[PDB]
Amino acid sequence: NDVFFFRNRLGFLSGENIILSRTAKYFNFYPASIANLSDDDPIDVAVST
Amino acid sequence: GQNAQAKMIAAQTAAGRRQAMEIMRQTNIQNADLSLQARSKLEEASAELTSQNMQKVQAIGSIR
Repeated sequence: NDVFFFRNRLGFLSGENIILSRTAKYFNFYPASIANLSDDDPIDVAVST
Repeated sequence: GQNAQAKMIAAQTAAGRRQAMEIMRQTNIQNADLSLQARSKLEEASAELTSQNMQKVQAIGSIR
C-alpha cells in the first residue's frame, strides 16, 4: 500500500503487516544468517489487536 | 653341549627379534594415537573458530 524510509530502512505497508528492510541494504528483506539473532536484521512485525 | 649352546643363543635371536618387532609395534601404535590427537585438536580448533565466526556475525551486525 505504501513505501517509506524509517531509520535508514526501506519500509512497505502490506495489509496488516509493516515490513522494513535492513539498516543499510534497502534491497535485502531477508535476515543475514540463522546462527545468532543479528542487530540489523529486517523487521517484519505484524500488528496484533 | 654345543647343541645346548646353539639352542640358548637361538633363543637370544628370538628374544632380540621379537623385542625389536615389539619396539616397532609400540612406537608405530603411539604415533597413530598422536595423529588422532592432532585430528581431534583440528576439530576443536574448527569448533572454536566457528564460535568466533558466530560472535562476529552479531558484532559486525551491530556496527552496521
